Amino acid sequence: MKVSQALQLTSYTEDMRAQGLEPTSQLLDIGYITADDRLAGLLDITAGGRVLRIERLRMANGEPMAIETTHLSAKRFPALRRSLVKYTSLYTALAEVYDVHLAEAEETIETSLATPREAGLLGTDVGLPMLMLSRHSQDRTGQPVEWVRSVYRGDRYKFVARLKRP
Amino acid sequence: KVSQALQLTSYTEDMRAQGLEPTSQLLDIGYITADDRLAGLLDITAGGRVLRIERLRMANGEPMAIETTHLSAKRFPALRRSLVKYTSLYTALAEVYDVHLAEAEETIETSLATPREAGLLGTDVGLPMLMLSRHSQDRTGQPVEWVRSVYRGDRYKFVARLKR
Ligand SMILES: N[C@@H]1[C@@H](O)[C@H](O)[C@@H](COP(=O)(O)O)O[C@@H]1O
Ligand SMILES: N[C@@H]1[C@@H](O)[C@H](O)[C@@H](COP(=O)(O)O)O[C@H]1O
Repeated sequence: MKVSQALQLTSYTEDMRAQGLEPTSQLLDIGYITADDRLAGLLDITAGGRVLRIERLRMANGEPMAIETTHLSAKRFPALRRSLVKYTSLYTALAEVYDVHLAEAEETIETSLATPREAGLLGTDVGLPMLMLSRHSQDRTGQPVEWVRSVYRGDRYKFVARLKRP
Repeated sequence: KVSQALQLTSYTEDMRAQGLEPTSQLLDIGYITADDRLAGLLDITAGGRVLRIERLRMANGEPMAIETTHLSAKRFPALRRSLVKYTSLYTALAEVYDVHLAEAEETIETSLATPREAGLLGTDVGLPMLMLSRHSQDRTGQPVEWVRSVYRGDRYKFVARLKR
C-alpha cells in the first residue's frame, strides 16, 4: 500500500505521473520571510534577505501524501509567488518563467513525528512515524535554487536508491 | 546524530569516513529456512539454507542500529569464523571468498521500535525508527546479501546526492 519512490532530482508532479497517480495541491501558506544566517547560507543570499516560502499539501488522486515547505530567494525570483497562480509545478514555473533548471541536489531522509496540524492535514494519527525530508537543490550554473523541508506520510511512502561500488 | 551518506559502502567504511570508531556486537548467528520471498532475493531454492546474522551497530559507543543480514549458507562456508576474523562482513567477503559487491538496491522507510529493539538500542517501544533494506549483487551479477537494518530515528539521517 506504499508508493515506492525512486530517489532522483524530480518534481512531485513528475513523481506522481510516474506512479500513474494524479497530483494536486492545496496552497497552505505563501509569503515572504527574512532569512536568518542558516537560510541565507543555504540560498547564498545576505542575512536578512527576503525569502519566498511556499507551503503546500501534496495529494495523489485526492488523498493527502505530503506537506512540503520550499524556500527560494525572493530577490532572484520576484515574480515566482504570483506565477504559482498559473503553474501547479514549481519546477515547471522555474524553467518556463526564469529558464532555471535544477542539476544537483542533496536530499536527507529522517523519521520523527508530525505536529498536530500536520497530522490533521495528512489525516494520520499523530503517533505515526513520518518521513521527514529535506532537499537542497542547485541549478546548472551552480547556484542554490531551493531549500525544502517536507513531511511525507510514513504509511504511504518508501524511498528507493540504487547504489554503486567502484 | 549520524548524518550517513548513502553509496555501496560498509558500515565500517561509513564510520571511518566520519572519524567515528566502528564497533559491533554479534547478537546471534544461525541458519534459517528460506521462504519463497527470501529464496527469490538470494537466488536459492525455496527450501534452502540461509545464514542469518544479527548485529548491534554502535556509533562510537552508543547503540545506533540493529542489522539483520541474510546470505546463502551454501555459498559461504565458515562465514561465522570469517566474520569474527575480519569484523567487517564486506572485508570478509572480499578477503575470504573473493566476492566483491558491484551494486545494490536500498529501500528506506519508517517503522516502530519493537520491545526487543528498544531493549537493545536503549530506547522506547513504539518510537520512530528508520528502516533500511539493502539487496546487493556481486560483480558476477549474483545476489549476495539481503539486509534489513533498523536505526534509531532520533540519531540517524540518510543522505543522498541527486543528479538529473
Ligand atoms: N522533494 C521535491 C521538492 O523539493 C520540490 O519542491 C517539489 C516540486 O514539485 P512541483 O514541481 O510539482 O511543484 O518536488 C519534490 O517533491
Ligand atoms: N547497510 C549495510 C549492510 O547492507 C552491509 O552488509 C554492512 C556491511 O558492513 P560491515 O559488516 O562493516 O562490512 O554495512 C551496512 O551499513
